[PDB]
Amino acid sequence: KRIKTFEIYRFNPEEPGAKPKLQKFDVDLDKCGTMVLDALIKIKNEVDPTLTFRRSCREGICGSCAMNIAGENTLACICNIDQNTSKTTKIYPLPHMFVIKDLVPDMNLFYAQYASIQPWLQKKTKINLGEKQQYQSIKEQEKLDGLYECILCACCSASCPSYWWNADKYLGPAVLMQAYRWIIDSRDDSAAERLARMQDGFSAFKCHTIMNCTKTCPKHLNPARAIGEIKMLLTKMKTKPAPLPTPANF
Amino acid sequence: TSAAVTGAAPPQFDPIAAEKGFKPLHSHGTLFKIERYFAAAMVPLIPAAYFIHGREMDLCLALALTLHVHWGVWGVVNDYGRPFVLGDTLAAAVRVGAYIFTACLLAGLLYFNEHDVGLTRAFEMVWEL
Amino acid sequence: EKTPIQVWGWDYLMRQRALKRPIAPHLTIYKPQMTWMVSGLHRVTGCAMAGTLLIGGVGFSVLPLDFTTFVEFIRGLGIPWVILDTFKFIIAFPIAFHTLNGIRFIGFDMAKGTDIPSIYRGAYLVLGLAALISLAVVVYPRWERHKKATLPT
Amino acid sequence: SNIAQYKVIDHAYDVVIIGAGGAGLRAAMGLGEAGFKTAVVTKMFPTRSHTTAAQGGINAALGSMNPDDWKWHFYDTVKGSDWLGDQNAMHYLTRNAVEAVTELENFGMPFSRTPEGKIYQRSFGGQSNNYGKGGVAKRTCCVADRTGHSMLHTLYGNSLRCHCTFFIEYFALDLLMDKGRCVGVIALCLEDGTIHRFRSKRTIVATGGYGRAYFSCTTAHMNTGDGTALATRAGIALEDLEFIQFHPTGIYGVGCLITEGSRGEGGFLVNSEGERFMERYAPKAKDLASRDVVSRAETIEIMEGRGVGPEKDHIYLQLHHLPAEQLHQRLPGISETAKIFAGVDVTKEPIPVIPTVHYNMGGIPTNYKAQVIKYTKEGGDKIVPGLYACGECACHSVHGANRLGANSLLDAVVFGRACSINIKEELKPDEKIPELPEGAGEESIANLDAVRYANGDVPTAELRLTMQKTMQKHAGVFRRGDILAEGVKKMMDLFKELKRLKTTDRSLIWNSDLTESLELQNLMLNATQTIVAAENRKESRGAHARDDFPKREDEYDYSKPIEGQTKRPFEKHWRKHTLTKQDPRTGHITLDYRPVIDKTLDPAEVDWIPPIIRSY
Ligand SMILES: Cc1cc2nc3c(=O)[nH]c(=O)nc-3n(C[C@H](O)[C@H](O)[C@H](O)COP(=O)(O)OP(=O)(O)OC[C@H]3O[C@@H](n4cnc5c(N)ncnc54)[C@H](O)[C@@H]3O)c2cc1C
Ligand code: HEM
Ligand SMILES: O=C(NCc1ccc(Cl)cc1Cl)c1ccccc1C(F)(F)F
Ligand code: SF4
Ligand code: F3S
Ligand code: FES
Repeated sequence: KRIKTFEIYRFNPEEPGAKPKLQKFDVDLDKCGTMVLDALIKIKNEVDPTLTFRRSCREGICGSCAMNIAGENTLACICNIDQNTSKTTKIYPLPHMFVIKDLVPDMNLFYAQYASIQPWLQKKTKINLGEKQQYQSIKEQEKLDGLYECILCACCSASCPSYWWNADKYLGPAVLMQAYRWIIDSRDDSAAERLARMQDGFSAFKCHTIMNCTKTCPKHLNPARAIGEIKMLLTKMKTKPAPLPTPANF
Repeated sequence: TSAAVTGAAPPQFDPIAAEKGFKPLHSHGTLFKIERYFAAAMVPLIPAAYFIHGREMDLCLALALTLHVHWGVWGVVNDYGRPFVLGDTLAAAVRVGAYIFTACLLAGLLYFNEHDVGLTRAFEMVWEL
Repeated sequence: EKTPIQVWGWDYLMRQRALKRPIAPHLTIYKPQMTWMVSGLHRVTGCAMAGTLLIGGVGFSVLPLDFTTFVEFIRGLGIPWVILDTFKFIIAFPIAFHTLNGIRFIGFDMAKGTDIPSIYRGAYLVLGLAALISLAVVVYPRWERHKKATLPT
Repeated sequence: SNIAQYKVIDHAYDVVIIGAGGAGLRAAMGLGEAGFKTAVVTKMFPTRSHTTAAQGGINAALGSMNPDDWKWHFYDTVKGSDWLGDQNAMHYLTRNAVEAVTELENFGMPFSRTPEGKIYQRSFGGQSNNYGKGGVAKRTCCVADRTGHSMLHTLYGNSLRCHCTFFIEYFALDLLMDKGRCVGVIALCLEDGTIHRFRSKRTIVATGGYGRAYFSCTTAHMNTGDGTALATRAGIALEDLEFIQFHPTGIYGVGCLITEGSRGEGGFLVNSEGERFMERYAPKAKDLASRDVVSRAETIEIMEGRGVGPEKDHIYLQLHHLPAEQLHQRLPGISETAKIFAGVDVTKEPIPVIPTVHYNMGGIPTNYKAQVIKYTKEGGDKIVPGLYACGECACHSVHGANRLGANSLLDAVVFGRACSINIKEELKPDEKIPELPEGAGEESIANLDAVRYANGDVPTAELRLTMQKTMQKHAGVFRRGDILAEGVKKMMDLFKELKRLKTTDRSLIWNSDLTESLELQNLMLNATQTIVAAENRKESRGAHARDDFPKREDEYDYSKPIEGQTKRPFEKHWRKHTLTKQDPRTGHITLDYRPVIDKTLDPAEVDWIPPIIRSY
């Protein structure tokens, strides 16, 4: 029988003055699904129901199962199990996050920071909601490709050592890409004010171009490229283009 | 039992309600620009300093390094000199130490260029060993 | 001054402090990669140099000893050329690598070459040239000093 | 409450919404625009909601690709329902589709584009131009392969503007009822273990489906039918629960969805003879036939030995004949989901797929205004004051016996919006927030404590497994009276084994053992009612297919000309919604039946659509 072992970070906040720990669990690979989430679920159901972690989608689209596996921040539901049984796989929560319990981090600063970018379409001329479609060209909307895909899982932010030390002031790669997703949207008028919110020395400029964000992103996105692009804009080295004019027969 | 007490809404960041009074323009963008231009400008200066030597390269190096290092340590201090881990006043002290650090650096290099072999010469003498 | 979110973020931290909650492991657990090790090196080299310039300039002033009589002291320790030329490499590399990697990081700052293939080639490319240059600068002159020890004329 | 101490916390709101998917968030936006102090209770961060897993698109007659008409969409919606759908609601759905999807765009949703600069539409299963006489329709608007992801994120983003106050990772336990009215919700805060009672003038149940009743599904682990369970405990009968959508293409081994949009872009099903077999089971529409007809087609091909792969138990979905530029542009998400889960380069090898449990056209019965209802055969539909429901957890019924593809996101946004429109107009600012009755939510805490400290010998994960396994075997794609009745037997015994429940995690702070048990209780209430309704129904309509009753039993024989026949009485025929009253304590289920609404909202605007033979 093929027995893989996992070293899972544990922490119980209800125990008197408890400390975090590492717990080893053995799993028969032949009575378990191919992905690391499968292992966690099996262990939870067949050994230890106190094992606590987030999951929802089984296909890597929700972002719930973000955690640190084998040293990298990834999604448990699409990371395959390393079948070399002589190795143990270490599973920690998202790095440098405050931990509620086990592999479940507190996520509300991440989310708060996501709100602060005003992630919604803005227009300087009030529009009748139901009435008509806004014009956007295939080229213009393709600038969103590589930006809207983001499932908002936090992997990249929790891989960023700048965001480790200064989460309170540096918005981090996840939010910064999303900010830029509303800046290069050609249907959006507030490009100017969006950049205005992250003018200061920490909001965006505390990105020290480390590149962990782009390496680790499990959706194969590139936030470093988007942060770089925001810097170019903040330094007036580039501008946002004007919307391609809306044709007469539209 | 349900003999409860009335509760408040959770911490939640209202992005609109935080938009009333937030005008201030403090654009760090222009500074971030010159920092990198200055770095790029130093690119040729380093091999220049390999070939040409003397008391004025010693002086150009002294200046540009001092300035570029001032901007550097400032950021390194701003990364690690965190009030969450140091409290507010020790953080301020470290920020101040970035300026003390720049000022001793220059004074130390000026001294060295003026009462000693100087930067380039001093490199020659270790590369003769 | 702070942006509103940065004020909210402080209060958030103070809340988390108050809830006696642990911080998830970071340096101790994160897989070393060419991305964050090289950044770490760029900083280490950058800082190490300044520190040497400070302990140098301020050092030789405050002390009675000067740099000429220092070089004499270590010269008179009669230590082998292989070891001396290593120390010279160790001195050239910080400067070489940092200067090279410096220009790579400005590229990143302009959204240039930020894909993982490029990130990884850049990292290797810069570690390479820096070692080549450091070695060039130590060895070539030492090779001239052998072309003088044993030579016609 | 007997054993432990629970910290109860009271809150007062104009409207509480249980849910944060399409329906939930669209409703919050409407209500917050309309001024109301709104509270959104969701057991997971809204972006993690299942809406985000949606792929294929959202229907609206925008006519970006060719001329279109919302009435043509209405036709297909009704025909899709196999005339179990309430036509007043299917009217409202389609009449509003253009507006709703346009709004979504205006909100910033990054729809894929036509060269003209308009919203790209694709073809999809079960839709046609011209009242079923013209060609294949192209109503299905999309952000490529991730329409649900992009819609939910856009909606969520826009909900940070309505000053709506989110309670995230709160597990809704029950509705707060006071003499047949819904004054609130009671829930549990995962973060800290505290119990929360929400007083509210209104209450919108927007909780999504119950796909995890079965053993294999495309749904999330969070699709446990909590809302329907909530309703059952409130003493509200559920509607049409036997109508379970099996989606034709879910990845063979693992259950992950491959969108119907992959067919509608040119892909097709192939059996082990290398034959495009859908040309037999449906000559006109071939691979784009309705969802229930295709899933039955595959299921037969398996049963008659034509199945594919080592065990000959699934079939192939072929896409590799399409250009690699189309696959990357139209289907990037599944192009990748196939690589990760099936190890398949979709541009060369086909995807191993097989019908998989997917949608729930059943749910909480409502009128066309999304107001929950009880039904007496004398007093008719009687609304439940204070209670609305929408999205998948609801049953309007816009889907009847078979949901049309890309009609769900549409359903959720339309009727989610509809709730706010209706509450704006019926709720007025003199009326004040209801005071809770005494000891409110006390039994909800009693159940919590009991399950938290449950001491039995059957542990929560085994029971769910045998529920899932049972439901899979008996209430399947093809069902029979003896199997059904044997299944009903097994399930009613599993409901008893619920008293022998073991849990282990005794904590209150983020206890995923405790909630997954609460979820199991809920899942049992949905599953039991699903199978008893499925057993009694002696006909074959939509996704419900009885081998021992293969014909759709209407008031007439709509295969023969209508005039010169006599109306069968309500009790003999089966064009009628199934209602399932369940006692949550005993588990006993009574049955009743409710007439299908055939009128439209306005005959002047559009005529109703008399039943015909359903042939794709
Ligand atoms: C894989 C897949 C792909 C699909 N693709 C498409 C498509 O392309 N087009 C289309 O039209 N339809 C599609 N559907 C169908 C459609 O996406 C869903 O039916 C629809 O999104 C449901 O929306 P909803 O808001 O009703 O529920 P959901 O979107 O599932 O949201 C449910 C909400 O209820 C909350 N909730 C549940 N229980 C509790 C509780 N106890 N307490 C508090 N909150 C609770 C959850 O936290 C969540 O926020 C797809 C379905 C699946 C499974
Ligand atoms: C000659 C060309 C040089 C270039 C192009 C260059 C470039 C850079 C850049 C781009 C940074 C910012 C990195 C960040 O913020 O993440 C930086 C930081 C720094 N540089 Fe240089 N540099 C050069 C020479 C030097 C020299 C000679 C020293 C000598 C002491 C030095 C010391 C530093 C220090 C201390 C930092 C601190 C910030 C950090 O570690 O990230 N640099 N340099
Ligand atoms: O701290 C950094 N990297 C992580 C790290 C911390 C401590 C050590 Cl000893 C080593 C490394 Cl790599 C870092 C490095 C270069 C630039 C910026 C940072 C920082 F501050 F942003 F995180
Ligand atoms: S970018 Fe990649 S990693 Fe960062 S959040 Fe969006 S998805 Fe998760
Ligand atoms: S990991 Fe961090 S500093 Fe910048 S480019 Fe990547 S975000
Ligand atoms: S559980 Fe959905 S991202 Fe893994």
